[PDB]
Parts: sequence; structure tokens; C-alpha cells
Amino acid sequence: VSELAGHQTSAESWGTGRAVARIPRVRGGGTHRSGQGAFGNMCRGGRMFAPTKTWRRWHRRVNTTQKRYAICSALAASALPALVMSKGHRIEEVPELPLVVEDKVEGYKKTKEAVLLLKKLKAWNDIKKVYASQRMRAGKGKMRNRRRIQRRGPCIIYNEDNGIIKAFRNIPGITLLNVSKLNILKLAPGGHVGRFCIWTESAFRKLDELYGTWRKAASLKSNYNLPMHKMINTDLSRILKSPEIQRALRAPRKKIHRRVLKK
Amino acid sequence: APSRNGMVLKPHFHKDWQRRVATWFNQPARKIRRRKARQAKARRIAPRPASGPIRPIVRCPTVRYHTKVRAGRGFSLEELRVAGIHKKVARTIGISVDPRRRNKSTESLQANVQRLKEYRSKLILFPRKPSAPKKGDSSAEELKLATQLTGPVMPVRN
Amino acid sequence: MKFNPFVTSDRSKNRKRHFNAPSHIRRKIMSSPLSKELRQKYNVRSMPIRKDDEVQVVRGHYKGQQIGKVVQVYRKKYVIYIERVQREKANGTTVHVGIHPSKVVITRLKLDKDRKKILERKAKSRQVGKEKGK
RNA sequence: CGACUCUUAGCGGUGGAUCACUCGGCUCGUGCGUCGAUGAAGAACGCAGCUAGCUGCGAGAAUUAAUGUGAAUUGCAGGACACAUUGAUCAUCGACACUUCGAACGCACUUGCGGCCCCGGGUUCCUCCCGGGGCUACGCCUGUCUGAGCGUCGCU
RNA sequence: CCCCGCGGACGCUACGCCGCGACGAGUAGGAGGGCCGCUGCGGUGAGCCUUGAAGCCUAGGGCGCGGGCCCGGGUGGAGCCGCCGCAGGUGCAGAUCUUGGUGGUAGUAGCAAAUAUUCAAACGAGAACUUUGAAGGCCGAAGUGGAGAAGGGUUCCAUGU
RNA sequence: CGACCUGGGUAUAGGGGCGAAAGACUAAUCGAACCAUCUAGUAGCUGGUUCCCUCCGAAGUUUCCCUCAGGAUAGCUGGC
RNA sequence: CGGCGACGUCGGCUACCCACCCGACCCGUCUUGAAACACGGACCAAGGAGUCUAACACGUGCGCGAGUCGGGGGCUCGCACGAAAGCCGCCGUGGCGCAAUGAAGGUGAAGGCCGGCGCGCUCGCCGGCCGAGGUGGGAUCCCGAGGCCUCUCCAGUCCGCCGAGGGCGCACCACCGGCCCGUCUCGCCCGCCGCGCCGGGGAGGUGGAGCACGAGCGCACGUGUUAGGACCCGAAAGAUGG
RNA sequence: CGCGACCUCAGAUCAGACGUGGCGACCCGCUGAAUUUAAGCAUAUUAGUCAGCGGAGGAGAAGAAACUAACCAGGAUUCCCUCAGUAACGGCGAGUGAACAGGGAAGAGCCCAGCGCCGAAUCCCCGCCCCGCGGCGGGGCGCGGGACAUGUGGCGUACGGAAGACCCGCUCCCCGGCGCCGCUCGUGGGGGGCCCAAGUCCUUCUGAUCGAGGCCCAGCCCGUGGACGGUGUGAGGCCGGUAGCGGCCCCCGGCGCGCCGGGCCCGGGUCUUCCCGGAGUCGGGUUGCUUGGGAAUGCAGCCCAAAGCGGGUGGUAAACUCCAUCUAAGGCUAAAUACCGGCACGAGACCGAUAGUCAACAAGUACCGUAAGGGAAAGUUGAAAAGAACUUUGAAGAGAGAGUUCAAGAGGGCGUGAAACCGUUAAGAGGUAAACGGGUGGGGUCCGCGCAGUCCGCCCGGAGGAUUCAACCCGGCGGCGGG
Ligand SMILES: [Mg+2]
Ligand SMILES: [Mg+2]
Ligand SMILES: [Mg+2]
Ligand SMILES: [Mg+2]
Ligand SMILES: [Mg+2]
Ligand SMILES: [Mg+2]
Ligand SMILES: [Mg+2]
Ligand SMILES: [Mg+2]
Ligand SMILES: [Mg+2]
Ligand SMILES: [Mg+2]
Ligand SMILES: [Mg+2]
Ligand SMILES: [Mg+2]
Ligand SMILES: [Mg+2]
Ligand SMILES: [Mg+2]
Ligand SMILES: [Mg+2]
Ligand SMILES: [Mg+2]
Ligand SMILES: [Mg+2]
Ligand SMILES: [Mg+2]
Ligand SMILES: [Mg+2]
Ligand SMILES: [Mg+2]
Ligand SMILES: [Mg+2]
Ligand SMILES: [Mg+2]
Ligand SMILES: [Mg+2]
Ligand SMILES: [Mg+2]
Ligand SMILES: [Mg+2]
Ligand SMILES: [Mg+2]
Ligand SMILES: [Mg+2]
Ligand SMILES: [Mg+2]
Ligand SMILES: [Mg+2]
Ligand SMILES: [Mg+2]
Ligand SMILES: [Mg+2]
Ligand SMILES: [Mg+2]
Ligand SMILES: [Mg+2]
Ligand SMILES: [Mg+2]
Ligand SMILES: [Mg+2]
Ligand SMILES: [Mg+2]
Ligand SMILES: [Mg+2]
Ligand SMILES: [Mg+2]
Ligand SMILES: [Mg+2]
Ligand SMILES: [Mg+2]
Ligand SMILES: [Mg+2]
Ligand SMILES: [Mg+2]
Ligand SMILES: [Mg+2]
Ligand SMILES: [Mg+2]
Ligand SMILES: [Mg+2]
Ligand SMILES: [Mg+2]
Ligand SMILES: [Mg+2]
Ligand SMILES: [Mg+2]
Ligand SMILES: [Mg+2]
Ligand SMILES: [Mg+2]
Ligand SMILES: [Mg+2]
Ligand SMILES: [Mg+2]
Ligand SMILES: [Mg+2]
Ligand SMILES: [Mg+2]
Ligand SMILES: [Mg+2]
Ligand SMILES: [Mg+2]
Ligand SMILES: [Mg+2]
Ligand SMILES: [Mg+2]
Ligand SMILES: [Mg+2]
Ligand SMILES: [Mg+2]
Ligand SMILES: [Mg+2]
Repeated sequence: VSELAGHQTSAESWGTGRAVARIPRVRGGGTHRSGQGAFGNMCRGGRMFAPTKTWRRWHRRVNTTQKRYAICSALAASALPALVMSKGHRIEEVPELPLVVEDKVEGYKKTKEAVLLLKKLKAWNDIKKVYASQRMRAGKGKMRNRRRIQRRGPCIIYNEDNGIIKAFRNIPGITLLNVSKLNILKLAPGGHVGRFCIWTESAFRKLDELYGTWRKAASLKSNYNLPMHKMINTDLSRILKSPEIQRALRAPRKKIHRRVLKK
Repeated sequence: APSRNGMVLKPHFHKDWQRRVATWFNQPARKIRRRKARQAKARRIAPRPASGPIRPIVRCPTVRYHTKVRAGRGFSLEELRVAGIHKKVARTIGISVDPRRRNKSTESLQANVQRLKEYRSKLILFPRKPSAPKKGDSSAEELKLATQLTGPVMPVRN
Repeated sequence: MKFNPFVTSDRSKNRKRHFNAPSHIRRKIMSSPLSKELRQKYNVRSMPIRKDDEVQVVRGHYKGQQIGKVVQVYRKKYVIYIERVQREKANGTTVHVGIHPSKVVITRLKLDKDRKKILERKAKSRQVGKEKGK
């Protein structure tokens, strides 16, 4: 807020022997404003309580290792059909979830052939969902230039831009993303992993250089290896039903002993 | 009033600091402006190094850093003298000069003068008149082999 | 979408510019699509409206194939008045109904020196664009 | 039986809350970063066919010219305008013009009063009046002219 | 070694479900949960809506211990919300609180300083207050008279409402 | 009929003016005017301090303080 | 098991009015004590008060870990989003931590067992090993006599469970020692290019926010304290210029 | 006993210029508090801050060491990170508090006086002629005047310089014009102007549609354009715009080339001989302010007042002694940097009319005070005025009909229209002021598809229907197991 708000007034308190509250009142006379309250958060025209100020520390710095960790987790999550379908990305007739196409799509120039590519990859229902979800935002965002809202479509990832950005970018929901400059704000849209992604082949090959394997370290980063698991075998049901566990247990106590009436 | 254990603190906020607060919201815009000016200057001086003139090899002053070597302000007058360069021509050919620096050790003196000879051997000199070259350099040497250099000229390595 | 950093997309700014637009660009704002036959005869799609050309209303209460000549281009109200597109008021007399020019199609153009030149420039630019596209 | 009063509902008043709308702000960022004696900022007074304010403008007065655009402006009237023997409107604005105070400048102002130099009229060119035009502030630089000094001298 | 029968209920959002025992006051104060509520952002609902959004009204039906919520009816005419996270100028009975509006008081106090009015008529829809005339009275020349200064700035003067 | 009343023109300005003297007067303000700012001055003092349920749950006592309407400290409390 | 069921009745009360019985003083606030002859409150609508920043402390969540952190700069079509995001690594400068102690000059954290020698003189030269000592508890883990089985035994075969006792002992606790720095008391040796007003070393008390095989760094959230207008409103006053 | 020269002064409406005042967010030079904190208060702190005065520019100030250091040395200034809440200061209390080094951003250096040398080589003004006008320039001429030896210009400045010899290298500058480019370079450089894709396709809702369905062919059409706004709802295709190393026109600017014209003048190395510096200034004493600077960091007043192998600094006052460092008392200089005022723009997890600027509106307006100054309230008919014709009572206000509109139960302070309060109608009640909790009862308004009350799995029987079951054959697909 303006630091001058509520204070461009020479108001001073009336005192205490005049049967009115001790809030400062504007001096002068001959107008509605004279004698009215001022300088208070409770007074009409006075400044707010604790005027918000520009030095509020809007920005947060996140550890680089944590940021790369989040990127790795989002990349892993996009490869699970349960998670991507949980985001509602209409991946039903997609031939294979880590969808990779040849580099010929990097040379696309026209939205016509981009759309035809999507249709042959059976991803067009995602764009159809975006189209059916376009609507008007609820609330003051309409006044604040965020008038229209929509859903997120699939994310196209490219290695070299040879006009593919221009070929796309008129498809609602499509986010074009360079493989060496990946963004968590686009991979996990609202803080929830599992966004549908379409990879160019060169971008798919570059992933072992960008983030490395576990046998090797990442080469295109100065020092980064993939994070280690704290639990290799996560199949809890299979583990519990393994014979090694089953031999060490005691028998289940599956008889319910309720309260017995005292006759 | 203090309450239980805790550091005795002396905040320096008794002096109306609110009127003088430096906010850094124009930091990325400042970075972009600096980058654009860098690109414009490098574009202006096409074959010359973008970073600037060659700086000398210099040892750090105090006992904390004297094991380390950084770049200096300019080559000394004695270094120029024994390198055979006129002190009014070195700056035009792109050598920083620091007249107010005197040498105290022949080891550092030799390091700097060998650096100067190496730079002179690495230099490509366009003729003043493009049609008529007097003593500058060869046509095959400068027709394509002269290109802009990024980063420091012959960087200082510990 | 829009990429020019010097072109605003603010709703309030755009509305301010629209309602405070000077007359010479209010004319450009009050532009109407040509009929199919005119869009074929001339390689142009729309055309700013004029005093004495004949249109037909395509939306609202007065739709119809009737060809009515404009009699007024009320630029302050952003409307035009058409010959038989009128309405009778209570006292007996009649007035015209304001109609936004975007809700009509021009069927005949009031040709003079200037309109032909405007058509020429628009058709030339369209040819340039399509020949670049091919 | 009513009157009065209380409670609840329907409706009608008073009131302008709520909700929606927003040519307004606030905050940040960018690019320039430009007043004035060749008369600034500010003020005053005036200017529209019908106009008090707001806006615009300066006696050429809600504007002249020029250039771009190309049929209006509009609340009513009136009136041009073959739109090419050249053009309504709007915009741009480089030509022209820009009343009185105001650093404010002949003197002074809560009033008014001069002086010099040309031109025109009564005069019938000589000097009185009337009108028009141009000067008439302070400090300061360089030069010019006029000078002052029992200042220091030289000739006589 | 099952089988004339090929069959055999529910479950376990494991942050879930189920069982048993004991206990329940509470200011100042502390903590937990909130599928309590408000506003805006990132996702999400192939969400809702001009065959009717928000809002408001209701002797309509209900749910929850409660915060509150859902639905019906009416008005209204253009936007609104659920779920997962995010961020707050986020919850009012008080503050002789601020702003705005409204009551009782109350058709009450009051329209009581300087003697005073009355008759007829005119206009006019309308006369105790206008106008004309006739009476009766006051200021009584240090005036309730005639003019000015300062101040006011058109109040001056006709005509019309 | 006078140390008389009074208009107008001037002069004196705030810790100053002016006072036949009452701390009177200085634009309804005077034991120090008014205006704007420093200023959201400070307050151990007065008043207020906004949704629900669940659980736990006090102290007005020690010691020190220009300390006695307040603090620190121990004690009492809750949470992890 | 019975009765009753459509223009008349059946059931419904949160919700509307009325009646009756019992109970029932007006809320907020200061207070030992408020219904108070204590103060604020005529009514209604809207606004209205622990906020942000900085610095600590502790708890918790996350990443990496004797390291950690790019926050400033730079590099990447400059800019819809992007003022974002990504990268640097001979940009780790630097900050914090990995060392403490004394005013300072300065100094600066390894012991234990087994041997031959001097005098195993409360000790100097080594060797061999091991590598922070010892006591008492100490979750957990390990060994374990002895048992628990079938239609039965004369004879061992595979594994399960219970188990008196025994052992290794995590973290942590209490103590005893040991090492580092300061400072006292005592006493004797050693070194040598500078034989010195030189330097080094030991024993016994005692001071230290120490060592004794690291736990930190960064980010986030919560609570508490303080600086700031600082939960909101409030002086009598002071100063500057008019 | 006049006339000249010089000096020092004066006048002029003399010829030609310049200053003034404004803005003041940022900057520079001064002057300068108190509130406040210290739980009091006087040093301290607030604070060299507010207020006051002066002076600028697009940046200003600073700035090329009388420096930092003590190193194996660095090297103008300014800004960022860090040093560092540290050294230090402080009723050593509250509190205050830098600098060096290191890493970055940017990087650029220089000119006088003096010492000298060069026949004052120097400069201004006035005339005449020519080429240019664009910020008045050049060329030539003047026994034209003036400034100036009390010192103009050239060389030359601490980084040494100059003058002679010996040797070596001729190596090529600037300014203003003519024409032409690549034209300028993240894709013209800038400014201005005019243009550039595709549904108003079929059926339907509506007052209006921008809504809802549909458009076979891989899918109505464009998409380098699905930002935004307007249009009678909610529009990629109706319109303006949007994208585009899209088009065209005009104007403006620096870059190279060939020509022309003008100015323009020798550089380096070695040896010899010379020559070298800023004074009421430094420094000291004292005083007062200031600083982190503490036996005194800086500034200033006053008194004293220098030196030349000197002077200053070397963070504890002094003497002696060595070493290190720089060269004060003259001046210029871009970039990195700042910007709550101005012009023109873009954006937002901000506010949505008691909010957000005081000001969404004829707002610094109305109005108040003599004045300095104080300073409001105040948005919304409707898509379209289609703004209620006409009849009728009243004098009119105002009614009653009628009419417009989807709506006047939108009718000119006209979106919706809450509460408090009031009028009317209906129901109920009333002598312990109202109101409240618990428990019922009566009435009333609504709710229940209330009004003959269920259902559904197997079995029994009746009356009927049937792309008909099982078992096999063919084919497809799964699930499990196989050394
Ligand atoms: Mg406000
Ligand atoms: Mg809402
Ligand atoms: Mg650089
Ligand atoms: Mg009502
Ligand atoms: Mg004109
Ligand atoms: Mg006078
Ligand atoms: Mg004489
Ligand atoms: Mg109990
Ligand atoms: Mg309880
Ligand atoms: Mg609030
Ligand atoms: Mg309230
Ligand atoms: Mg409220
Ligand atoms: Mg309360
Ligand atoms: Mg009465
Ligand atoms: Mg009376
Ligand atoms: Mg009488
Ligand atoms: Mg009388
Ligand atoms: Mg009179
Ligand atoms: Mg009159
Ligand atoms: Mg007295
Ligand atoms: Mg008075
Ligand atoms: Mg306060
Ligand atoms: Mg106050
Ligand atoms: Mg004491
Ligand atoms: Mg009390
Ligand atoms: Mg109590
Ligand atoms: Mg009491
Ligand atoms: Mg009470
Ligand atoms: Mg009592
Ligand atoms: Mg009392
Ligand atoms: Mg009280
Ligand atoms: Mg009261
Ligand atoms: Mg009240
Ligand atoms: Mg970034
Ligand atoms: Mg380091
Ligand atoms: Mg530190
Ligand atoms: Mg132990
Ligand atoms: Mg110990
Ligand atoms: Mg604490
Ligand atoms: Mg003159
Ligand atoms: Mg105090
Ligand atoms: Mg106090
Ligand atoms: Mg005090
Ligand atoms: Mg003080
Ligand atoms: Mg000031
Ligand atoms: Mg000035
Ligand atoms: Mg400067
Ligand atoms: Mg300077
Ligand atoms: Mg200070
Ligand atoms: Mg000279
Ligand atoms: Mg120098
Ligand atoms: Mg629209
Ligand atoms: Mg649209
Ligand atoms: Mg179009
Ligand atoms: Mg374009
Ligand atoms: Mg409102
Ligand atoms: Mg307002
Ligand atoms: Mg009336
Ligand atoms: Mg309606
Ligand atoms: Mg209304
Ligand atoms: Mg009623």
C-alpha cells in the first residue's frame, strides 16, 4: 500500500472533556471531513493496521540438490500410468506411456501437421479435454487480467528447436520444454506429479547425460548422481507374502472377544 | 526484558531505517541490462577480445593470500621496457599498463615479460589501411583467423 | 498468443483506449464484413463503414435479406442508422435504431477515388501474404 | 365488540447493506531523462450561434497554417464540403501567432504617472494635442567613446 | 487323492477397521483436530449456469455436539463452486470505537422582548398575513424619517413561476 | 471638559509583544497564540481485542531492583 | 395378535403463535468479591485490532553430510508465461562447522599390553602388536544345560518353541583415570651453526565455554524474546519553520 | 603651465553576450534539533537525522595516491558480496561501529604552473571578398583596432624531460563534402503512416445471441495467428487487433569504399650535457564540532609558522636509529551507481467505491479560516430512449386508465435492494415490564405420490412363449506352469 495512505491529514485528538472518543479528529470546519476520525485502522479513511510493505521476502531459495531431486521425482512419476491417469490426462490408447517420437517432429513448422501428429499418437483427447475445460475464472481474477482459465495439456520436450515451438504453441495446454532446461513448475503443474509428457528421441537419449545413471554420474552437471532409495523392493504385499516372513510369524488372533454380560 | 537463556542481541534499528531500505526487485533487470551492454560492446569491437586487455600475472599482497596469484591492473614499465614495447603503443595494441607498479623480484618480472612475449606472439594485427598493409600481418593470417575471444586473455592459472 | 512487449493486453487499458479512441480510428473500429459476392469480386474481407452504402442486418431484432442504405454513421455512439431499420415511438413519429456495424454485411460499396485505393492496398497486401505463405 | 400493546407471516414504505460490474488507484519494472530574459512555473482576465463548470485556446482566441487520413461533427439549428480546377472530420504538429501580472524589466501599484526616437491626423512641420510603432530594470564580461586624479612620470 | 453339487456373505480410504477397561468441572494459559467459514493463486472436477450464476427473503424439508451446511419455494439477471496444495489486509457486541441510517422521547418542548389591530373591495382555485380605500394606533426630528463611509456585490429595477 | 469617547492610517510578534499590573490582552484560544512538520512522539496507566469442539491446567509465594499499579528470578502450568 | 385408513383424517417438529408447571437478575470489564446505587452499551448495517522485516534460541520436516551453501556475478532465442526455470566448479571468494586456551607474546588435544637393560630408580633407547582406557548399570544381539512333539518303544536321524545360567555390550547415565591451553609448587635432565638473560621436556594441585573417532550446513514450519509505529486507540509535553 | 604616456578609477538607453526565477525524486555544500532510548536524567542516543538555506546534471559527487601494506607485495575512482556486528568507541551502560586484503561489475587515462628553448610563434574584435549556413564554420586580404613581455602559443609534468651526436625505421593523421553499397545486424538502427487467415455454414434457446447440438471424409476452416477488447450472453474464425528474419510509403542517424578540398608533420634505441616543481601552505599549540579512530580521525577559528638527501604516512604520546612507501598545499576525465519529481510505456497470487491515492464523478472541487492552512461527500435505468403518445379528476404537485420493453414489482440519484424503523392485512394473546431454559398441551402453515402398504433370492404348482441348455467342432483372446 502507499506509505502515505491514511496520513495526509493534520488530525489531532480532541481531548477528553468533550464526551467523544479520543481518536484523532481532523481539524478545521465547514465540511463533512472536519471532526471525523483519522489515523486509525478502525477509522474510515485511516490507514490499515500494519500497512503491508514491499520488503516482504517474496522469494525463497531452494537447495539445488533438492530441486534436482524434485525434477528426478517428477520425471519418474510421469512414467507410471496410474499417476498420469490420476492427473486425468486421458492416456487410454497411448501405445506406451514414456512416449518417444522421432526427431522429425523437431522440424515441424505448421500447427496442422502438429495436430495430425497428436491425432496419430492418440493424444488428441487430452487437447479435447482442455478445450472442454476452457471457461471463465471465478472471482476478481477477471478484473486482474486472469480472466480465462483452462486445464493443462501434455508437455512436449525437445532437444533442438527447429521450429517445433512455432508449430505447436497454438494448441491450448501444450507446454514446450527444452530438455536441458527442465522446469518443475511445468512438470508438476499444481504441486502434484504425473503430467503426461511426449519426448523427442534426442531429448530421451540426453537424460542419461543430464541426470546420469547410478553406475555413472551425470556428465552435463558438474557434480550430481541420482538419489538413492531407502527401500529397494517396495512391493509390500509380495514381501509380506514371502515365505521367509511367513515362517517367523505367530498365528493370527482372529476371534473377537466382546464384553461378556455379568449374569 | 530478557526471558531465560538466550543471546544478548544489539539490533541496529534505532535510527529510522525504514526510509533507507534497498530493495532488489530490479536485480534481474539490472542483470539483463549489463548483459545487453556487454553484447553491444563486444559487437562494437569485433575482432578485439570482448573481455578487455591482457592483465599481468600478480601475486596477492598479504600473508593470507600470498601463495595465490591473480590478475593485476597492468603491465609495469620495466616489463614493457624489457619486452620491447613502447608504453604509448601497448595500450593501443591492447595491453593494460600500470605505471605506478614497481617490480621487486626478478622471478615475477620474468613471469610477466614471458607473458608479454606470449601475447605478442598470439596477436593478430590488422593493417591500418586495409588495401595497403605496411608491417602488420599476413592476409592469410587475418582473412579468417582473427575472431573475437571470450573470457580473460591468456587466463591466470594457479 | 501476443508477444509484443509494447502492446498491452490489459482489459481496462484496452477498454479505455476503445472508448476514448479518436474519430479517425473510430472509423477503423466501425468496420463491417463484405458480402460473399463482394469478398469474391475484391480479394478483401472487411471494410470500414461509410455514409451511403447498402447493408443488411444479420443479428438482433432486424435480421433479414432486405438491402437498406446507411443514412448516418453515429461514431460517438459507435452505431449506424439504416433506411428502413427504424422504430416508431409513442407520439406517432419514428426514429432509427442504433446498430453496431459489425452486425451488418456490406452488399454495395459507395465507390469514389478513396475507396478503390483502400481496396487496392488491402487486396495487394492479401496477395503478398498468401504468396509468402505458398 | 373494539382501541392499545406484544409476537409471526404476506405486502407496501424508509434506508442503501450485500452481490456482480470498473475509462480508478497502489506496487514493481523499463526507456528517455527536456524549463526560463528569444520571457518559465504559477496566476488573472477573456474566447463557442445557442456554453455555467471540466477541458481546449489567447483578440487569428473550444483555435490559423502545413502533413497524414479520408465523409463527417452531432444536444438542436445553420452551413459549406463535384471528395480531382483538391477535401468534412480526426490525428500528427516542424510554419505562423501567443492578452495582463508574474525572475518581470521605464517608475509604482488595493492607485496611476513619465522620458527619448520615428510614423500618421488635427496642425498645414513647427511644435501643442490625438493615434500607432520601438526603446527606457539590476549585476557582470570583452571592446568603444567620454572623462577624474597636488597617483607615477616625460616634453615644455 | 474332495467333488451327484466347481460353490461359499461383509471386509482392510492400514492416515483404515475392530475389541476391551477406565475416565469426562474449569478462569488466566498452553496444545490438538476441524469434510467450520471468507478472499485470491497453482492443479484438478469431459464441474455448474440465460431451460437462469452471485446476492437477498422464507410459517419449506433436513444434517451436524458445534463452527456451519445441503436441498425446496420466491426475487434477481451473469457469473459461481466442490476436491488437493499455496498465500492472507481471513471471522466482531462491546473499545465515552469510525462512517452511514434509523427510533423512543414526540405531534412533546416550543413558534410569549420592544402597546394593535378592524371593515369593505380587487386579483386569485385558494386571503388573518398580497393590493386599494376607510378607520384606530405606534416611531415622535438624539425617529421605526432623509442621505453617506467601511463592508456586501447585483441584493437595484421591471416581467413571469 | 477630560488621565474624556471614537473612526481611519501606522508601529510593536510568541518565550516575543503590550500591560494605570488582573498573569490581564495578543482574531470566541493565553501561567506562553495559531498553523504545518518531526509524529503513528512516550506511557510500568485506562479501554477494547473477532469461529467451534477436545485435552491438560494455575498464581497472587522466595530472592534482587530509586522496587511498592512494574520487572528479572525460583516456584506453580502446558507442549514436545 | 387387533383396530383404522382419502376431500376427512394419519404422522412431523427442528420451525409459527398461545397456555401451563418448575427454573430463571444484564451483558462486557477491572476485581478477593458485580445483578449491583461501579464503568461502556438506544437500535441496525459496513469497517475494526499480535502484522511484516531483522536477529537469535529450541522443537519439527526435507536434502547433502566432514562437509554444506551461489544468496553476489556470469553463461544460456531477452522479455506471454519467464522478473521464472537451468547451468557454472580454475566462479567455493566467502560464511558456518571440522580446535581450544590465555590479557598477550604464544601454545595447541593417543594411549594400552607383552619384553629384554640401566637401579623396570615410580624411569630413559627401542622392539612387537593393537588403537582413545577402566568400573557398574545398560535396550538389543549371541551361546546355552535342561525340557515341549506324533499309535508306543529298544536307536539316531532334519529343522521350531520355552529356557536356568553365561557372553559381547549401542545410546546414555554416575564415577575413576588419560591428553590440550592458562596459572601456581617441586625438582632433574635434554638439544645446539647462533651457549644464550636460548630452547625443549617431568611430577603435583588448580582455572577453561576443551580432547577423548566428528554433526554440521542449507531450506522450510512452529513457539518464545527483543529492535523497530510493533496488538489497536489515547496524553500533559519538546523541537523546527511559518 | 599647457600638451602626451602609463596607472588607478567613473559614467554611458554605448557594440555584442551572460546571470537571475521554476522543479528539486536522485546529487553536492552548509546549518541543524527535539520527541524517543537509557525503565529517572545531564555525557551518550535519536543524528550529522527532520525542519532551514544555497547550487547543479541526466546522472551528481569522486577519481588517477603526499595510497594500502609489511607480503613471495599490491596499485585511480565508483558500485555489489565478504571482512563484520568485527577492530574500536561508549555514565565501557543503553547503545554505536568502520577499514585492509579476497571475489566480482566496469575499466582510460591525462593537462597546467614552474625549470628551460623558440625574433609573441599567441588570442579577441572590426571591415572587404569567396565557399558554406545550421548550432555560425572555413579560406584569403586589411601600415584596421585591441589583448599581451606584470608573459599568449608550441615542446614539455614526475610514467622523468629536454638539447646534441651515432644508429634504425618512412612506416600515414584528422576534419568537411560527392555517389554507391553491406545498408545498421537476434534478424530495418530509430520515428511516423496504411494494410495483411479462417463459419456469422445447418438445426435449435433467447429480448438479443457470443449459448447447445452437427459438419462423412480423420475428421467445418485458419493456426508462426486459441493474447485482449468491442459487438444486444459466454466469440480463434463479426470487427479492431494478435503471429510473422510479413508488405508498402515518408522522414531521420552513425558506420566503409573510390574521388575532392582543407588542416596536418619525424618516430624509435644507445651515449654525453643540462633541468626539475604548487607557502599564512605543511607542521606545531589551543579551542569547538565531528569520527569507530582511542595522549586527540577529520573539519574549522585563533597564535606560532617552515624545509629541501626535504616533506607526509607507517592506528600509543617522546628521543635516538635504520627501513618501507608516496610526492601535499593547481586542474580535467567515460563505465559500472542513484532516482517516491517529469515524459512515454509494460506488468501484478494487490484494492474493488466506508476499499484503493484526499480525489473512478465539473477534486485540491465545494466549503471553512483574515491568513499560514484545513478539505469532503459524490459510480451503476435500459440492448436500444423505445424516456411513457392519447383519454380522464385536480390549479398544480400528484393520480387512474392506456402505451414501450423480456422486465417500469428497470420510470431520470432509475442494477439487486438486507437490517434497524414504520404503515396495512391475517392469526394468536395480554392485570405481576418484556424476553429466556427444561417439559408438555392446544391451534395454525406446510411436508409425506400417507390413505389399503413393501420388497426380493431359492423352491412348489398352474397357464404360456422362445435369436434355447448341456456335451462336442471351428476360430479369437486371456490366465497359470514347463529342465
Ligand atoms: Mg485509504
Ligand atoms: Mg463472490
Ligand atoms: Mg570485467
Ligand atoms: Mg421492506
Ligand atoms: Mg487546419
Ligand atoms: Mg495611492
Ligand atoms: Mg599628477
Ligand atoms: Mg465423571
Ligand atoms: Mg474438560
Ligand atoms: Mg483485518
Ligand atoms: Mg457491529
Ligand atoms: Mg464486519
Ligand atoms: Mg468481545
Ligand atoms: Mg407546547
Ligand atoms: Mg405562542
Ligand atoms: Mg396617536
Ligand atoms: Mg406617539
Ligand atoms: Mg435609514
Ligand atoms: Mg428588487
Ligand atoms: Mg496571583
Ligand atoms: Mg481571546
Ligand atoms: Mg501505536
Ligand atoms: Mg499521539
Ligand atoms: Mg539501586
Ligand atoms: Mg488496575
Ligand atoms: Mg482475578
Ligand atoms: Mg474494590
Ligand atoms: Mg459483571
Ligand atoms: Mg449498591
Ligand atoms: Mg457513578
Ligand atoms: Mg472498567
Ligand atoms: Mg451510557
Ligand atoms: Mg457506542
Ligand atoms: Mg534464474
Ligand atoms: Mg577458502
Ligand atoms: Mg560471522
Ligand atoms: Mg565406561
Ligand atoms: Mg576428564
Ligand atoms: Mg527463549
Ligand atoms: Mg548597449
Ligand atoms: Mg528516558
Ligand atoms: Mg519509561
Ligand atoms: Mg521523563
Ligand atoms: Mg544528548
Ligand atoms: Mg531537509
Ligand atoms: Mg536556483
Ligand atoms: Mg562528474
Ligand atoms: Mg572532479
Ligand atoms: Mg553516530
Ligand atoms: Mg607559458
Ligand atoms: Mg601524479
Ligand atoms: Mg465479449
Ligand atoms: Mg472474442
Ligand atoms: Mg479479421
Ligand atoms: Mg505484426
Ligand atoms: Mg457498495
Ligand atoms: Mg474513497
Ligand atoms: Mg405544492
Ligand atoms: Mg426482470
Ligand atoms: Mg435500487
Ligand atoms: Mg409487518
